Amino acid sequence: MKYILVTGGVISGIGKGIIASSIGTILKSCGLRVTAIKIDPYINIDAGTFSPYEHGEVFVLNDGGEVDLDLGNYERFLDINLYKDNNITTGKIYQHVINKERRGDYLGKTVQVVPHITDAIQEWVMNQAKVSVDGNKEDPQICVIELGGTIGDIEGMAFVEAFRQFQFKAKKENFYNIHVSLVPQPSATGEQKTKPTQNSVRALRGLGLSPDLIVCRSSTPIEMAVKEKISMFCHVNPEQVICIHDVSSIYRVPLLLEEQGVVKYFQERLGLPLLFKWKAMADRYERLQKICSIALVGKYTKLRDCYASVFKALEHSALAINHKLNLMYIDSIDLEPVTKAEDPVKFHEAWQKLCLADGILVPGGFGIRGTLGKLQAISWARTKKIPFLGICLGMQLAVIEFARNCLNLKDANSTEFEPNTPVPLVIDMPETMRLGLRRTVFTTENSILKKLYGDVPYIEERHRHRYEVNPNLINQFENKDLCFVGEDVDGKRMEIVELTSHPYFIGVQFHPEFSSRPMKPSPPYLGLLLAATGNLNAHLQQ
Amino acid sequence: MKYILVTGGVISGIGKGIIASSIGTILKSCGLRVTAIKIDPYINIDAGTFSPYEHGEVFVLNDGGEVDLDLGNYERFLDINLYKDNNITTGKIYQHVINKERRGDYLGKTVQVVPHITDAIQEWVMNQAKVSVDGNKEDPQICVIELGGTIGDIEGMAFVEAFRQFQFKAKKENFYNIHVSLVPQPSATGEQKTKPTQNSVRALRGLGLSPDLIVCRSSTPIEMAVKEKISMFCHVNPEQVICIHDVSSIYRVPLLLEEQGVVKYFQERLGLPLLFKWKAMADRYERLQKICSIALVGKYTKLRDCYASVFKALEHSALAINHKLNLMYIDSIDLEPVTKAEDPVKFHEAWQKLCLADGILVPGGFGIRGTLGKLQAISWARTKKIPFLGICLGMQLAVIEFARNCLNLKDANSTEFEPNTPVPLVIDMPETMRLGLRRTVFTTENSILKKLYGDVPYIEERHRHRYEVNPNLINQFENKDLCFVGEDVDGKRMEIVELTSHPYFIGVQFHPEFSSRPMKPSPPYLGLLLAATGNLNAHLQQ
Amino acid sequence: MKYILVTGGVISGIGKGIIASSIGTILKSCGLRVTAIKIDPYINIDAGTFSPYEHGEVFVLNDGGEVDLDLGNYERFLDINLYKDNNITTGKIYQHVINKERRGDYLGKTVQVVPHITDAIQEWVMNQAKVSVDGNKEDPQICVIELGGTIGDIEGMAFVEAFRQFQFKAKKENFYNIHVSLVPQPSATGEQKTKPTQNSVRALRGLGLSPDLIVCRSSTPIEMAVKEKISMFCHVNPEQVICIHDVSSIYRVPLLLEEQGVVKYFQERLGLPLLFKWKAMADRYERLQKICSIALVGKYTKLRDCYASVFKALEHSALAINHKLNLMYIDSIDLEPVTKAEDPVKFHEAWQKLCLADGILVPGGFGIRGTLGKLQAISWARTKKIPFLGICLGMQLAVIEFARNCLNLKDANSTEFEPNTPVPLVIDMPETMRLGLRRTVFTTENSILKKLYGDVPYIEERHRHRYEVNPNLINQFENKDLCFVGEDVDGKRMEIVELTSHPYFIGVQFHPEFSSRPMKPSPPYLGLLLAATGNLNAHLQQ
Ligand SMILES: CCOc1cncc(-c2ccc(C(=O)NC3(c4csc(NS(=O)(=O)C5CC5)n4)CC3)nc2)n1
Ligand SMILES: CCOc1cncc(-c2ccc(C(=O)NC3(c4csc(NS(=O)(=O)C5CC5)n4)CC3)nc2)n1
Ligand SMILES: CCOc1cncc(-c2ccc(C(=O)NC3(c4csc(NS(=O)(=O)C5CC5)n4)CC3)nc2)n1
Ligand SMILES: O=c1ccn([C@@H]2O[C@H](COP(=O)(O)OP(=O)(O)OP(=O)(O)O)[C@@H](O)[C@H]2O)c(=O)[nH]1
Ligand SMILES: O=c1ccn([C@@H]2O[C@H](COP(=O)(O)OP(=O)(O)OP(=O)(O)O)[C@@H](O)[C@H]2O)c(=O)[nH]1
Ligand SMILES: O=c1ccn([C@@H]2O[C@H](COP(=O)(O)OP(=O)(O)OP(=O)(O)O)[C@@H](O)[C@H]2O)c(=O)[nH]1
Ligand SMILES: NC(=O)CC[C@H](N)C(=O)O
Ligand SMILES: NC(=O)CC[C@H](N)C(=O)O
Ligand SMILES: NC(=O)CC[C@H](N)C(=O)O
Ligand SMILES: [Mg+2]
Ligand SMILES: [Mg+2]
Ligand SMILES: [Mg+2]
Repeated sequence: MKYILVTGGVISGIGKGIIASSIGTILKSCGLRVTAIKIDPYINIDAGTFSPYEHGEVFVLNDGGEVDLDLGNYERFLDINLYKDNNITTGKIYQHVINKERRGDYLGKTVQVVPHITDAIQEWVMNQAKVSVDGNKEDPQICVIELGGTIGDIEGMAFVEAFRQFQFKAKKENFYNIHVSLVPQPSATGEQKTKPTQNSVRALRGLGLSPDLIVCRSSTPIEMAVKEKISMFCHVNPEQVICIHDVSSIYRVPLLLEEQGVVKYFQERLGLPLLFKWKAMADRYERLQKICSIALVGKYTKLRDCYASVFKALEHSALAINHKLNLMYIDSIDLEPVTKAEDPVKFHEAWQKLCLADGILVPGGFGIRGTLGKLQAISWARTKKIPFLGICLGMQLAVIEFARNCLNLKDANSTEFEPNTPVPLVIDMPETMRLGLRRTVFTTENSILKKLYGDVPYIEERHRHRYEVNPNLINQFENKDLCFVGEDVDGKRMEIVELTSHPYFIGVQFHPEFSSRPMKPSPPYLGLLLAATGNLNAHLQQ
Repeated sequence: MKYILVTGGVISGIGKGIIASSIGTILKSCGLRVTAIKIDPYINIDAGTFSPYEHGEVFVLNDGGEVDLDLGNYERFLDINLYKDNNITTGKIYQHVINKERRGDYLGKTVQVVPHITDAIQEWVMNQAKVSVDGNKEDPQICVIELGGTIGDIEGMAFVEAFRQFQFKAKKENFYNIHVSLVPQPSATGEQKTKPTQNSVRALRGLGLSPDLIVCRSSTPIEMAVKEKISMFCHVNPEQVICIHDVSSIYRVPLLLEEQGVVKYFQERLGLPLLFKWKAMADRYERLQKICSIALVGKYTKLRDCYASVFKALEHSALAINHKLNLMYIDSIDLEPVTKAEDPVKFHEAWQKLCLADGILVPGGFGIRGTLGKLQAISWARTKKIPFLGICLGMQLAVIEFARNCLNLKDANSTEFEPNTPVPLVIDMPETMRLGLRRTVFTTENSILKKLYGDVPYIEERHRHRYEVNPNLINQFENKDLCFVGEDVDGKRMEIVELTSHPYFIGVQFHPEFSSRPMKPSPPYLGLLLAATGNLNAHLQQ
Repeated sequence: MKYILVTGGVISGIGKGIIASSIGTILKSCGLRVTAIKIDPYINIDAGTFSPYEHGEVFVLNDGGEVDLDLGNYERFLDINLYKDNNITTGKIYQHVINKERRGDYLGKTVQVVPHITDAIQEWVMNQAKVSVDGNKEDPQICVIELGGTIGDIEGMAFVEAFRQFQFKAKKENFYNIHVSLVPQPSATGEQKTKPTQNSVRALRGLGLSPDLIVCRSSTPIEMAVKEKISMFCHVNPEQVICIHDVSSIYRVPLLLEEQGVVKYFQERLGLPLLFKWKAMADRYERLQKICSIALVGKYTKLRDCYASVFKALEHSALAINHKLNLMYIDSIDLEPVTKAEDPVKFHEAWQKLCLADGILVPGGFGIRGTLGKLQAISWARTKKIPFLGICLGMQLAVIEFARNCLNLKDANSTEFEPNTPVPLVIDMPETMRLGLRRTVFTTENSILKKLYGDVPYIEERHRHRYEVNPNLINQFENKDLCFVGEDVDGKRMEIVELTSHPYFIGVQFHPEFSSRPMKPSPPYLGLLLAATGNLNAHLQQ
């Protein structure tokens, strides 16, 4: 087996997960079966513990693993599906070792970081790297291990020590360390500052890992004198220092790695006998003259990364219909009349963006904060016939709203926002949380999503929800415009709903965005982009 | 006595010397006598060893100390004149300790970093901090010590260890540590990254210095959540975290420190019973509608810091005449006909900037590289009557050119560029280098500079030159337009020259820029700005 | 070329220089030309700056290099003669780099530890390792580099960083790191503590050097469980962990390294196609039934290392005559009547040891402290006919005393102790210090030392003295018992003196001990041991 460790210097946020994902897509293009492991050095067992504002979107796996958005980047760049244990954390490792200790598996010896935690990491990495994430029932050739955090993070040091040891088991033909670092430039008239990279590589070398590649992230291109200054002081050959400057689309980041000779490096070092899909997407993306203006009416909108998979699913869809996405990230609280009193300019800016909406997206979330502003946008979409996609909470809200405004059940709500709702239309219905892959069966042949999904009898999509439509109160909707077109395989759960009288007003109980890929846009997001540009009728006739 | 140590985190280039200088100007405005010490952890004994491209302009002191540009920042923000030993270096400290060892001053004991190097640093700091740089024959109250480099620089660690000890001699009412750090933001839609500051303060605390203040440098203002994230993880109170964002003029950086409560901090902690000069310069600077376009025809143009004092002297002058400076930094190599062949677009851009020149500045330098381009600009200035200031080399070239073009001595040059010049007009004339403060006597009452300097019989200016006008060959100029208006007190050295037939064409052998202050622009730079805007005649009548 | 770096862990004093010297003698026995370099990370330029109490005896080289006693260990274990620059120090390296900087040799670039100091170290090591110390005019095969101090010493870190780099120039077939560490055991009923060795190797690995061998120094043998505990936690194979316990003679330390497979390691790794001299000395040493009791009347007796070469020269001599040395180190201050008042028990113990003296040794030193006690012992030796060897100061005192007691010149002394001595018999006579190898010519054919030295016309011996016999005042001795048998080649300096009436009472102005080797005892020390056992007359007839 082969291992590429991707370590972070100075700051984590410089697209190290895009480097790791692009490294994987280069190896994929070279014909290798590639798997990926994320290490998050936090003590948290899973990302299901987090607010979206902490690390971005909580990405959901088929097995119901709630993981970091970098696992989503692996699944978007590589045609893989990951499992829970492809996310390593310090919490998972320490609990495993504690559980072993409490069983006496360590034979009455003093359990300590080296060896036992560092053994557990190597054990985990070896065993999980053999797992078929590629869908093909064959062990992969190469594992791209992203070591999250920075090489200054004290929690990460056990993993760096584990990899120092691992580098001597999996030899230098097997184990590669790529170090991703920031080269800041405070002003364009001063030197590009290599000192953070020098200091960061000195730290990494102090932990006993040698950079095979140093990836210098910068805004502008790195000057050749600055490249040589990195080479000398990091003690690495000029071929091993690569410049990843900012580029016009994500699709060029694999190409820039290719241009910088990373493909050559790995082809030489691994002995591998190109990225035309990436070049095709890239060159097409710059030439898109048309725009589709989508309103994302989100509550987590304060950091755009909170809806990363959602945005990427829209951009897959936008690219597939040859339009640029104008994603009007609206903070949903701004649409509420509370903000008309408190900040009237933000209110009228938000409502102006909602007027400019060719389509409206209401993504999922938990709680009532900003959730009346979601209802304001769904009401606007419903009445003014604007193309609508409601995800999870956005389905629940649409069902509640149709009950209020079209069935006159003004007392309808969720047993989330008001536990003692008079007609509890949305209710808590655990399985625990309905979490990971579930089969939704189509129960209406004339549904829009069925046809977008290829006229299939069922779909299997990723869920992350506790609340459901109350199955008695479906009787209110029975012969009215809002039709529950999709149900669970157990029947007693309504998983897709459509307005029969509207060109595109979809509620889905699942999260389609997690299943979206660059050349396979998730059909509910595709339908939104299609409807917003009038192409839906043409597409469905085609 | 009081001591403020200013330490650098992440990267040095974030204006830490402007923080140190602004800290001093705050204390100056509070009525304190302030001195300054620069520590440069390099093994170089002086900045006279450097190319300008290495650290910026080699600033020259009255005693002939060739020092870092930060000593120039101290002299510009504080009305002080510094001495050689206000620049500490590792070279100076280690040589001192070696010299002591070789005399047996360490009594046959094993000389080592702690104590002996760290004692030498504390010895030096205590003794030099008592020196009257303020011109007043009274020991200053406070010493601002800028620790150059970064807190990751291994050479700096002896000084941090020395200051750890010093903090226990000079107690916490005396000794303050300000830590200047970078908070980068890779994109405006991602978090402002405090992790470099966290890691940097953890390193500083590991070296046994506690931040009294953490100065967060950033482009944009720091968000309050980011400020609290710094406060928690750096283990410092919110009042001690200050945001220094980018601002519209240098004159606002003291004011922003004042606004962030740094003046309050030091007034409270030092027990001091405001920055109106700074506010006056700042608010006036933004309101300047007029522009003066100056061509800086400088061989070291590749980094603007190579002419920092020169640019600052022009900006002092520009502000004093209520004009904005359009400083057209021209690489003189681009004006040479070599570049007409090799890069014709750069040539015609450079010559277009030279056409747009309201005044022409030829700053000093060493070597023949770019000298023909300086001569091209001096020729242009001489013939087309464009206001000219030649500094040192620019005087030597003007004298050589007038000999070539006006006296027909086409064989004239320096014994620098051609040692065996047929008529050696500019010759090596050591005292070594004519270095630091020397008295130039005016020997022509009708000279422009005499009147700009206040109609004085002599001036004392800072020199840095080995070459002189050959005193025999002055006979060629004797009765012609180019008059040697200023000479040394020894007579045998020509130190200022003027074209009598030109509105402003000045050669000075000294560097006037080192003596320039914000409310006292150096008169040769003032005369250039005045001549370039026609105001010179009005000023000299006034 | 090949390089063995010998690095110190926990504490320096565990015989790391004996490991380095024994490593060299193993390679010597394998037929290699071996040179040695000592690095002392102190800022001191030479050991001539030190008191003997600081680091032990200041060993003197042929060129007049005053160096550490470890250079003496190299010269005793290897048949080499070293030069000044085989002692590297931080002082020497930093001064060299400063001198280069001041000449502009670093081309105006910022001089700093990495690269420039670490380059200077590698430069020095490469160039000095090519030097023929072996007397044969051929470059040696292997350089044993002892890195002095500990791997915790901050001054040493530049050398460890230099060797990290050097390990990548001189590859792993060329460059070996041996780490010498202490494994303490607080009581025999508790575990042998490997944690200092674990922590020390973790530090060394953090500096980027991997132990090829870990030498565990201990009192008792290392237990196999403790050896495995070192192996696991230091991350090294059991063959690379060696136990060097305490052994009955120095001659067994090469043999114990051989037994532990260090000879096998280097024979395998270097590809070399045994230590019988060492075994012969060792096995003979344990079987010596006879004892020779020598009084060493030395002012520096407080640390025995202050007379290391002297003690080793006596032990070479003792072994050569098949006697054990009872070296009665007497602090000469105890023989003085001052101590009869202040500490009468020490006085009578010292005088009892002087009564038990089969021979008396008065080693060299500087200053009047303990000189009266040396004179007391010389008086005792002179009158009671006890075999005497006076080295340098011991010659000067013997000449002064014979003048006082036998010529009645009671006013005689040195212009060291009393500058204004009435008859200045011992005077300052610089060449500075008469330092290193000088030719002493024999000028009396019937002298004892001439015959001990093989009946040679002259000898060349190592000197370290400023004072001489005043050549006029030789007229007092002219026809009396004290004959100046040896003079310098310049004649005007008396370098050996003998009492013609005494069986062995020798003053030598040089230090014979520095020239002494295990199978070539220095003849003045041999003559002392021979005279003290009556064998001198037999030897001189033989
Ligand atoms: C080392 C990184 O350095 C640099 C340097 N320069 C630029 C970027 C860069 C980073 C992120 C983005 C981005 O997020 N763009 C979007 C998108 C569409 S599809 C997708 N990702 S994806 O589906 O996982 C799979 C197909 C790729 N992202 C539109 C939203 N665009 C540019 N990154
Ligand atoms: C912690 C620093 O943070 C920030 C934040 N925002 C902005 C700046 C900033 C830094 C440098 C400059 C600058 O160099 N400006 C010029 C000038 C004129 S006078 C002088 N300096 S001076 O004479 O020493 C004495 C009077 C002050 N400089 C025009 C050339 N302008 C802005 N610095
Ligand atoms: C890694 C070291 O571990 C251990 C373990 N166990 C024991 C010792 C040990 C260390 C020093 C001594 C010592 O100094 N002994 C003496 C002597 C005679 S000759 C000479 N040295 S020598 O001439 O340089 C060359 C011929 C060798 N020394 C009598 C004075 N004896 C034993 N060292
Ligand atoms: O204020 C000062 C004083 C001294 N120095 C010293 O100058 C040398 C270079 O320090 P720099 O920070 O310029 O580092 P560099 O050129 O190696 O890396 P980048 O600029 O690309 O980030 C180091 O030895 C440092 O301590 C400064 O950087 N700044
Ligand atoms: O890729 C990953 C995985 C895990 N983590 C982990 O998340 C935690 C926060 O890591 P951050 O880099 O977000 O740090 P911070 O929020 O304290 O500081 P700034 O963003 O302002 O720079 C740390 O425990 C780290 O190891 C990541 O940062 N990124
Ligand atoms: O007082 C205590 C508590 C705990 N421990 C813990 O026990 C473990 C072993 O700590 P030891 O000091 O016994 O180390 P070791 O056995 O690896 O090495 P030596 O004894 O040969 O020197 C470590 O994890 C330490 O923190 C103690 O050593 N002592
Ligand atoms: N994923 C979501 O949008 C969650 C919706 C809702 N709070 C539930 O748990 O059903
Ligand atoms: N300061 C300068 O411009 C130097 C000018 C010239 N090279 C000299 O040495 O005189
Ligand atoms: N080496 C010695 O014993 C020194 C003796 C005496 N102090 C001198 O300087 O000559
Ligand atoms: Mg730099
Ligand atoms: Mg963060
Ligand atoms: Mg133990």
